Amino acid sequence: KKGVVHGVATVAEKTKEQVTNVGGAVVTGVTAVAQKTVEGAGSIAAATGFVKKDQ
Amino acid sequence: KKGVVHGVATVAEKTKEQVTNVGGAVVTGVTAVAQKTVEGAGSIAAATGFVKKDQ
Amino acid sequence: KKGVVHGVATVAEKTKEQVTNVGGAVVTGVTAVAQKTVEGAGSIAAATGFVKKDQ
Amino acid sequence: KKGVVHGVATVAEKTKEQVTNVGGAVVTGVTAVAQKTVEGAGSIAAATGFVKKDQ
Amino acid sequence: KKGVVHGVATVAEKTKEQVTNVGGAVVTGVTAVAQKTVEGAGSIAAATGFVKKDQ
Amino acid sequence: KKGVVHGVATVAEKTKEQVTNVGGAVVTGVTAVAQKTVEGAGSIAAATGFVKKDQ
Amino acid sequence: KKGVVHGVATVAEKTKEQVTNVGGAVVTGVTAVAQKTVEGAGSIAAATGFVKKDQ
Amino acid sequence: KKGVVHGVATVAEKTKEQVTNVGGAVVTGVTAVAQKTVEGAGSIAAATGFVKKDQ
Amino acid sequence: KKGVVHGVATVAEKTKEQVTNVGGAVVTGVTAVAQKTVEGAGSIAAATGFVKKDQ
Amino acid sequence: KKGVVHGVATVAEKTKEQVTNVGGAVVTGVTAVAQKTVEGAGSIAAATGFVKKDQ
Ligand SMILES: CNc1ccc(C#C/C=C/c2nc3ccc(O)cc3s2)cn1
Ligand SMILES: CNc1ccc(C#C/C=C/c2nc3ccc(O)cc3s2)cn1
Ligand SMILES: CNc1ccc(C#C/C=C/c2nc3ccc(O)cc3s2)cn1
Ligand SMILES: CNc1ccc(C#C/C=C/c2nc3ccc(O)cc3s2)cn1
Ligand SMILES: CNc1ccc(C#C/C=C/c2nc3ccc(O)cc3s2)cn1
Ligand SMILES: CNc1ccc(C#C/C=C/c2nc3ccc(O)cc3s2)cn1
Ligand SMILES: CNc1ccc(C#C/C=C/c2nc3ccc(O)cc3s2)cn1
Ligand SMILES: CNc1ccc(C#C/C=C/c2nc3ccc(O)cc3s2)cn1
Ligand SMILES: CNc1ccc(C#C/C=C/c2nc3ccc(O)cc3s2)cn1
Ligand SMILES: CNc1ccc(C#C/C=C/c2nc3ccc(O)cc3s2)cn1
Ligand SMILES: CNc1ccc(C#C/C=C/c2nc3ccc(O)cc3s2)cn1
Ligand SMILES: CNc1ccc(C#C/C=C/c2nc3ccc(O)cc3s2)cn1
Ligand SMILES: CNc1ccc(C#C/C=C/c2nc3ccc(O)cc3s2)cn1
Ligand SMILES: CNc1ccc(C#C/C=C/c2nc3ccc(O)cc3s2)cn1
Ligand SMILES: CNc1ccc(C#C/C=C/c2nc3ccc(O)cc3s2)cn1
Ligand SMILES: CNc1ccc(C#C/C=C/c2nc3ccc(O)cc3s2)cn1
Ligand SMILES: CNc1ccc(C#C/C=C/c2nc3ccc(O)cc3s2)cn1
Ligand SMILES: CNc1ccc(C#C/C=C/c2nc3ccc(O)cc3s2)cn1
Ligand SMILES: CNc1ccc(C#C/C=C/c2nc3ccc(O)cc3s2)cn1
Ligand SMILES: CNc1ccc(C#C/C=C/c2nc3ccc(O)cc3s2)cn1
Repeated sequence: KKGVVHGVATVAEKTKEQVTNVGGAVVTGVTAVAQKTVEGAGSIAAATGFVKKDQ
Repeated sequence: KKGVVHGVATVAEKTKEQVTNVGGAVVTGVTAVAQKTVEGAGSIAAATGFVKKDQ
Repeated sequence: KKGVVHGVATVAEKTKEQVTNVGGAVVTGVTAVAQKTVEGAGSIAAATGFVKKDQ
Repeated sequence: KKGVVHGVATVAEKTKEQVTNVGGAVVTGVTAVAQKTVEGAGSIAAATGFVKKDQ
Repeated sequence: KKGVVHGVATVAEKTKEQVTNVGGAVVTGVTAVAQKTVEGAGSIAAATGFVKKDQ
Repeated sequence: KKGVVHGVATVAEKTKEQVTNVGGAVVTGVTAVAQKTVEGAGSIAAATGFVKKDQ
Repeated sequence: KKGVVHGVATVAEKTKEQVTNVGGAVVTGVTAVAQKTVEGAGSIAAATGFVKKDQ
Repeated sequence: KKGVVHGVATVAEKTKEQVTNVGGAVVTGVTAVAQKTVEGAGSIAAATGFVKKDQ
Repeated sequence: KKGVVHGVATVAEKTKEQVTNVGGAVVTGVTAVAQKTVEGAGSIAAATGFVKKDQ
Repeated sequence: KKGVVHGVATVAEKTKEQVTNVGGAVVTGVTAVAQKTVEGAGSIAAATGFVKKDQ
């Protein structure tokens, strides 16, 4: 076989899960957050996949 | 087989799940948030997939 | 087989779920948010798939 | 088989769900939000798929 | 076989999970956060995959 | 002060919410159920406050 | 002060929430159920407060 | 002060929450269930407060 | 002070939370269940407070 | 002071939390369950407070 990509690719066979991202956010997984009190200014309480590039 | 992509591709066979994103947000997964009190200015309480690029 | 894409494609066979996004938001998954009090100015309380690019 | 796309495509066979988006928003999934009080100026309380590009 | 990529690629066969990211965040895994009180200004309470590049 | 009750009482001051029940059902709280398919014979799908005393 | 009860009482001061139950069910709290498919005969899918005393 | 109870009482001062139960079920707390597929005959999927006394 | 109870009592002062139960179930706490697939006959998947006295 | 109980009592002062139980189940605490697949016949997957007295 032959393949040429510029990116971003994701090429496969017999594949149970696939995610391609440029951005941005993708949530595909099981996630449970239980929480009782959030205070403070300002605290990232429960972050799973996170990116902060403030300018 | 032969394939040429510019991106972003996601090419496969026999594949249970697929996500392609440029952006942007995609939520495809099970997610449960239970929460009782959020305060503060300003706190990211429960973030799963998150991207902040303020300018 | 043969395939040429410019992107963004999502090409497959025998595939249970598919999402293609450029944007933008796509919500296809099970999601439960239970919440009791949100305060503060301004706090992202419960974000699942999120993108903030304010200029 | 043969396929040439400019994007955004989503090509498949035997496929239970499909979403193609350029925009924009698509909501196809089960979603339950229960909520008791939202305050503050201005806090994104419960966001599932979200994109904010204010200029 | 032959392959030439510019990156970022992810090329495979017989592959159970795949993630390609440029960004950005991708959450595909099981995650449980249980939490009782978050205070302080400002403390990253529970971060799993995290990136902070404030300027 | 003095108080004598036989029950069921609920005596208070400065009190935001009150429920007294003998029975019977009382629903006073925020509740959101989103649901896509219920089958089976016979399965309690989503029960919040529930009591079954069949004889 | 003086108090004599037979039960069930609930006596208080300065009290934000109160529930008295003999029965029976009382739902006063925030509750979110999101659900996609329930099958089987017969499975209690999502039960929060539950009591089964079949005879 | 003086108090004589037969039960079940709940006597207090300056008290934020109160529950008295004989039964029966009382749900006063924040609860989020997100769920994607329930099968089997018969499986208690997600039970929070639960009592089964079948005879 | 003086107190005589038969039970079940719960007597206090300056008390943030109170639960009295004979039964029966009481759910007053924050709870998040996220779940993707339940099978089998019959498996208690996610039980928090649970009592099974089948005869 | 003087106190005589038959049980079950719970007598206190200046007390943040109280639970009295005869039964039965009481859930007052923060709890997060995230789960991806449950199989088998029949396996207690995730049990927090649990009692099984089948006869
Ligand atoms: C009797 N039970 C009680 C009594 C008090 C409390 C409480 C509280 C939180 C207080 C906070 N103050 C600030 C001030 C500045 C800031 O940036 C963040 C915070 S959070 C809970 N239970
Ligand atoms: C002022 N600040 C900024 C911020 C971001 C940028 C940018 C950019 C370009 C992003 C691209 N992504 C892809 C993905 C796939 C593909 O095939 C081609 C491209 S080009 C410029 N200035
Ligand atoms: C008797 N039970 C009670 C009594 C009080 C409370 C409470 C509270 C929260 C107070 C806050 N103050 C500020 C001030 C500034 C700011 O930026 C954020 C916050 S949050 C809960 N239960
Ligand atoms: C002022 N700030 C900004 C911010 C963003 C940008 C930008 C951009 C371009 C994004 C593109 N995405 C794709 C995706 C697929 C494809 O085949 C071609 C392209 S080109 C410029 N200035
Ligand atoms: C007796 N039970 C009670 C009594 C009081 C309360 C409460 C409260 C919240 C107070 C807040 N103050 C500010 C001030 C500034 C700001 O930016 C945000 C906030 S939130 C709850 N239960
Ligand atoms: C709706 N408008 C707004 C306004 C502001 C925001 C925000 C934010 C996040 C601020 C953070 N600061 C710190 C400092 C130190 C550290 O280690 C981690 C962090 S995260 C979101 N939306
Ligand atoms: C109209 N219908 C269709 C049908 C098929 C297609 C397609 C395609 C792309 C196939 C590729 N295969 C490989 C293999 C290896 C590699 O490194 C890169 C690539 S890209 C589009 N439209
Ligand atoms: C002032 N700020 C901004 C912000 C965004 C932009 C932009 C843009 C272009 C987006 C494109 N998306 C696609 C997707 C598929 C495709 O085949 C071609 C294209 S071109 C410019 N200025
Ligand atoms: C001032 N700000 C902005 C904001 C957005 C834009 C833009 C744009 C173009 C979007 C396109 N989408 C598609 C999708 C499919 C396709 O085949 C061709 C195209 S071109 C410009 N200025
Ligand atoms: C009687 N039970 C109680 C009594 C008090 C409390 C409490 C508390 C938290 C206080 C905080 N103060 C600050 C001040 C500045 C800051 O940046 C962060 C924080 S968090 C809990 N239980
Ligand atoms: C055949 N099966 C059953 C089932 C239930 C019963 C029963 C009963 C009695 C329940 C009572 N509750 C209260 C509550 C308060 C009070 O002051 C007095 C009473 S007496 C009998 N047979
Ligand atoms: C109508 N209003 C009221 C007012 C008060 C009451 C009451 C009461 C019970 C108080 C007790 N104190 C103690 C102290 C020590 C000990 O070992 C056992 C006990 S029992 C009922 N109804
Ligand atoms: C055949 N099976 C069953 C099942 C249940 C029963 C029973 C019973 C009695 C329950 C009572 N609860 C209270 C609560 C408060 C109070 O002051 C007095 C009473 S008496 C009998 N047979
Ligand atoms: C192509 N996508 C598909 C195809 C099939 C299905 C499905 C299904 C469920 C089948 C069941 N059979 C039984 C039999 C007996 C019983 O007691 C309970 C059940 S539930 C979902 N998506
Ligand atoms: C609507 N009707 C019905 C009918 C049946 C049921 C039931 C049930 C539970 C059965 C269990 N068996 C086992 C065996 C072994 C073990 O370790 C744990 C458990 S839990 C509920 N509702
Ligand atoms: C056939 N099986 C069963 C099952 C249960 C029973 C029973 C019973 C009695 C329960 C009581 N609870 C309270 C609570 C408070 C109080 O002050 C007095 C009482 S008496 C009998 N037979
Ligand atoms: C192609 N995607 C697919 C294909 C098939 C399925 C499925 C399924 C479930 C099958 C079950 N069979 C039984 C039989 C007896 C019983 O008591 C319970 C169950 S549950 C999901 N996705
Ligand atoms: C056939 N199987 C069974 C099963 C259970 C029983 C039983 C019983 C009695 C339970 C009681 N609880 C309390 C709690 C407080 C109090 O002040 C008095 C009592 S008496 C009998 N037979
Ligand atoms: C291609 N993707 C697929 C294919 C198949 C499946 C599946 C499945 C579950 C099968 C079960 N069979 C039984 C039989 C008896 C019983 O008591 C419980 C169960 S659960 C998921 N994804
Ligand atoms: C291609 N991806 C796949 C393929 C297959 C599966 C699977 C599975 C589970 C099979 C089970 N069989 C039994 C039989 C009896 C019993 O009591 C419990 C169970 S659970 C997941 N992913």
